Amino acid sequence: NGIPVKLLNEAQGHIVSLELTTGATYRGKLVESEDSMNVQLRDVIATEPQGAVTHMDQIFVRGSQIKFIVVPDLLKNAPLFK
Amino acid sequence: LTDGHLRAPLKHGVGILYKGMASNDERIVKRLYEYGAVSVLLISKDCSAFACKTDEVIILGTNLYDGAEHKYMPYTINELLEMVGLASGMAGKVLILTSHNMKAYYKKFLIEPLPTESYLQYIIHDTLNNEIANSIIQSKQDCVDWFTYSYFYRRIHVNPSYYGVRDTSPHGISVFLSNLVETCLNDLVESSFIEIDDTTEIISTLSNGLIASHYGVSFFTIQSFVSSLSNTSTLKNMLYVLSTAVEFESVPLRKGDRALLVKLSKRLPLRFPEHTSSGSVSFKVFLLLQAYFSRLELPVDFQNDLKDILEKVVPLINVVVDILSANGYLNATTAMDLAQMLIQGVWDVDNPLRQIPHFNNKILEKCKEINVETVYDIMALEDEERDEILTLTDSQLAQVAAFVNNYPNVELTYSLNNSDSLISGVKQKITIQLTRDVEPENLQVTSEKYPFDKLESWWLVLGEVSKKELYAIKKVTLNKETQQYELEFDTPTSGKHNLTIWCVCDSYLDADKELSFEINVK
Amino acid sequence: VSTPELKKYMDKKILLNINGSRKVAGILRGYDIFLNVVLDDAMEINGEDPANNHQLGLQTVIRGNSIISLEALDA
Amino acid sequence: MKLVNFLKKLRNEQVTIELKNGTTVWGTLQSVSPQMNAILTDVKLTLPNIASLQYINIRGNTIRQIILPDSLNLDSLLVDQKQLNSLRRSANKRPRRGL
Amino acid sequence: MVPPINCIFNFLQQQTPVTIWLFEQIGIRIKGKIVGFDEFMNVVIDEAVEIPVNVEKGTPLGKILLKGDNITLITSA
Amino acid sequence: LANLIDYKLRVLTQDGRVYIGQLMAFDKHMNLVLNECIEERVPKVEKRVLGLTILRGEQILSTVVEDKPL
Amino acid sequence: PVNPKPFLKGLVNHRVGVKLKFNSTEYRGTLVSTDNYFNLQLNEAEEFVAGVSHGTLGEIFIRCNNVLYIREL
Amino acid sequence: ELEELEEFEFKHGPMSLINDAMVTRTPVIISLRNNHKIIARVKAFDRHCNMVLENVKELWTEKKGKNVINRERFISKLFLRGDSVIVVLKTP
Amino acid sequence: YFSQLKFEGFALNSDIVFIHQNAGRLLRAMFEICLKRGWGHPTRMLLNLCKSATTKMWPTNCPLRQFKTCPVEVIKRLEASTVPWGDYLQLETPAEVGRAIRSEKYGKQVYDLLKRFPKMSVTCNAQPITRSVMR
Amino acid sequence: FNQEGDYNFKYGIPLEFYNEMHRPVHFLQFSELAGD
RNA sequence: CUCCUCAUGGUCAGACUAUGUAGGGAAUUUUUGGAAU
Repeated sequence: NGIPVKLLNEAQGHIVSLELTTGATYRGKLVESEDSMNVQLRDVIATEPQGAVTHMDQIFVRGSQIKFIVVPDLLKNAPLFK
Repeated sequence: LTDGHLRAPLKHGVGILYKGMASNDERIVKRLYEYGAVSVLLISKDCSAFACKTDEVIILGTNLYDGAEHKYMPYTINELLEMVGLASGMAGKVLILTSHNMKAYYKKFLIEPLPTESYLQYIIHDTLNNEIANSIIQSKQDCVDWFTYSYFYRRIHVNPSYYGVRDTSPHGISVFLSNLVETCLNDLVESSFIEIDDTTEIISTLSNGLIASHYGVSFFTIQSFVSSLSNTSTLKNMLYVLSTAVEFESVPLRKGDRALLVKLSKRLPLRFPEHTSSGSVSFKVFLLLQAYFSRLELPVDFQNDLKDILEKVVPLINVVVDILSANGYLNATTAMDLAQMLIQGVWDVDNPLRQIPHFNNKILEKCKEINVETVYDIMALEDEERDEILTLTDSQLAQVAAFVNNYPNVELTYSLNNSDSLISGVKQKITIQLTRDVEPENLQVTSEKYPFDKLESWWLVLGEVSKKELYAIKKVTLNKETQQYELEFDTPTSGKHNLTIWCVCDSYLDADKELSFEINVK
Repeated sequence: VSTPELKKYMDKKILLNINGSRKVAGILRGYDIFLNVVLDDAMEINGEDPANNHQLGLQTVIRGNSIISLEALDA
Repeated sequence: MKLVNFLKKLRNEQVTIELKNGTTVWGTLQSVSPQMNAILTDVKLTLPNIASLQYINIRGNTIRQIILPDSLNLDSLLVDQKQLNSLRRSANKRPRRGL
Repeated sequence: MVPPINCIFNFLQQQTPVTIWLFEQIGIRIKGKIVGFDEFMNVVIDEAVEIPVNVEKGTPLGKILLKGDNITLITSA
Repeated sequence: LANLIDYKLRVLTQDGRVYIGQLMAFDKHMNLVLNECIEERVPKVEKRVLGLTILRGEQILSTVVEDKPL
Repeated sequence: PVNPKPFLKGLVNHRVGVKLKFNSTEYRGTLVSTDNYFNLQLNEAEEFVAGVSHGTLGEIFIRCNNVLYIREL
Repeated sequence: ELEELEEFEFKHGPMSLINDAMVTRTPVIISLRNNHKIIARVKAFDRHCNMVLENVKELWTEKKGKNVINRERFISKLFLRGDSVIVVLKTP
Repeated sequence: YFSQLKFEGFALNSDIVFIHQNAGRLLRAMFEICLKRGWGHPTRMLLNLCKSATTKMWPTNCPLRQFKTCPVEVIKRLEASTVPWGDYLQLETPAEVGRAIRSEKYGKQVYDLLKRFPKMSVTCNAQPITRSVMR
Repeated sequence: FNQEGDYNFKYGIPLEFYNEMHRPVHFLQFSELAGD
């Protein structure tokens, strides 16, 4: 498995932000992250490239479609320094 | 300007000489030397047989590379002798460029005579096989008495330390010799060449030793053929088996032949088995047979090696087809096809038309233009059409005509003793009548890519296709126009049995004449 | 090959957004290792106002490689 | 065989890599990964106005093509893997030869 | 609540006319009957028609092997 | 890539956006984790502080050595 | 089941045309062979761009990944 | 055995065009995804259609403030990725 | 220098730099000279010395030192284990090598490296050609 | 050394009573003199 | 150089780590492109 996959699994239960290949940003609490980067998310606030913002309850996006994630700074401590 | 580089070196007064050259071009070089036009001539090792009398001789390098050995090896003092016979004066002058390690060896054995020895101890297995097959040696006593005639015997007495016999004495000689011959016999009985039973003692010969000894193929080569060849074997496997032999030790390689073999392998119909070694001469034999089947433009270096291979293969391929017959596999058909391909130089499926001497792409197309498939349609053709098809020189036309003439349209007919009374496990004799188009003046086989001369022969084949079982085979030399031949062959088990007879020539492809018939055995 | 854990979404009405700015709504029916989805009562939401009922009971299949994201309409 | 190995041979070579995005790269290959990820040093890079960069690592799939020096010996570099495979793959009568 | 390969198989048996949405192309969609498919979702489609939306016209294509990578959304009509 | 660890690196994305951050770890897919990562778009203009980010290896074009580690 | 691979095998030695995903190019020619990954080889090929004949290319190789579909003509 | 089957399938498949190109040292023209074309001789190839090409002449089309113009350049030693290949044409 | 001693006082270290650059030269020369002379006692020892100048170690330091990948703890353990080298070379089973080198870790690596160390099954059959010449 | 114990044997050239092979302890003590 | 697979030697209660004449890194979530304009 990937070390960043391992971190991303640690990120479960936290509030993360996600940018997809389309450019829409989904901020919310990450329920579940599979090995394939498929992520289940809660109470998501979404900002579109046009600037419009919406709210949704439960969202699940495919791994392949995710440009990148931003995860909280708490995890930066360890154990990935090694 | 044949020998594409022989021009520029020879133009400045240094000639080139090597085996495989265009002969005219070589002869021009030699004439220049005799007339004094070229004062210097560079001769490769293998051409020591071409004796160009010189006033002086230089020998540059005593080391020649062979791949098989995987290192340079110094020349035989024999080669050097044949290399010093060329020069005589005003004073005979011989320069030999040598190492320090080889100095004491050449400086002695050239000036002082050559001590002669005997290498029989290596070939004893094959030699004793041959004697047993000829049945002159009935027993082991007989063989020892036969070894009394050897130059080996005298030699082991005068210099026993060279052959590893520690005891020097009449009794010691006798014991050591009997040890050697005993070891030989164990290898032969284990390899099924012979059989030994107590009653002095009785030794008998099996089907393997028969053919091996008759064709003269070495014991080890035969043992390798036995180990690899089984039923349901393919043509590629048969060809590999052919390539792995001891007869090819005499095919030289320096580093370029092997690298070029790698580069050549892109262009070839087959692909060497992965679990054997590429550098071994076997791989080279394999690819040069590929280059014989597909007519590549070969370097003149490889032409010689191809020629050597061809000088070996015909006995070997005969052994390959016959050993499968002895093991009773109907796949000997494929071995026969391969033998045909070796005599001719073309594949079975690729094209029958290319078999006729001196055909190339363009000329083959005219055959497709007249919609000819087999060769037998060329025999029915008349002169005007032939002239239209081939516009070429007269010698080539003549060889084609000879090919057409001696390639018979022969018909396959059988006459069975009793079709009603058919008993299982009995020796059932059939009389096959064979008849030929034209009665031969001589049996010469004609092929361009196989320089050596061949006499035509035929194989009569009986077997059943589904079971892949070959029931009977016989070889015949048909000198007359019409003959009869009697196959004494045991019948199969009870019930309905398909029996298909082939008449397959050893030389010419697409000669396969078949008749299928089925009998109900009780 | 991993199987997506979609079991929580089974028999739920979801809005899939898909490549080319396409959006469809339907009840999640099947899925596979490939994320390929079967949707029943599928309704295409075209660019303007109308939606078409493409598959009411006949359902439909969407390639998981074409699936951008999936929203759960229910809880 | 695998051309990526041929790229592996290309360390310390000065090359100009055109990329799928149209970007031009000029530099000395320090290494190429089997992914065809190419790490280079002393690189001038022109996006479709050159930026000078000490080291650049490029993901292999982004590489469109790599233009090699004309001095390179392709005959020698192409034939390796076959020889390596042959190396991985790899009686009385021995001396045909005498005295 | 059935796997998509089984769904495609019932399209196969029923021989219903099938409309495929292609990838990143809204303009055209392909239509026809599924006579067979493989593991890569390549489909042999009979009496296929190209349907440009941009009233709709179309080009009759006859028998077709459509590659599965284009497939966005398989449907019935 | 292991030498680049802990360094400040500049990654160029597929869309042309420029990300800059400390390279803490990588993987086979070249998915990178970047600490204290900020985004620049046009060249400073349109710079944003993202924080700790993963980036996908499918999106990454190239990376260059920006500054020394903290 | 009649699979795309057998249909394509039966399509070998027949005049075909292949529309690529771009639709910027169609190729009409005899289908010589196709491999297990479905790359295409055509002979006597002709190129139709925008539905008009661009030119006669001849023996041509089509990368599998570009193929939208193949039809028999 | 598996290796043998792969090489053979390669020989009788569509790959035969690039195999024939390497053996005959014949020029082929490659339509690429950049809308550029490469007419060259095939020095080496790969299953991915990665290629070593010699005597490369690449031709492209450019638009300006007037009539479209074709542009071309010579690259003697060129190595090419396998995905940029749209089409490989072999011709006289 | 053979024993790998870097020094604090650098006068000695400068002299030993000189010996570093020219030592393998001089020793190798002496070896070639003895080889020309045909002397048995010096030539073998000189060959060992030349090897020691080249690879910087003694005979009693195990040849595993000149492998780049062989670790430090292992070579220390073998130096201290007082065991003939032939035995380690004869050992085949990798687990058994790890047990013999008494560290379970790295044993497989060590065995791999052994099969990468030169090992020769050598035979010779002499035989006279004539009374004076011996092949 | 073992006063009753088995050993394999071979033909060869014997070494000096004080020879590098017979004095291994000295090299570890020699390098151990400077240490590390 | 990297990841996986496999083999392996070890350790722990499948995981981790060194090594490997090993296999590999083109068919949906990453490296053999849906991009091009």
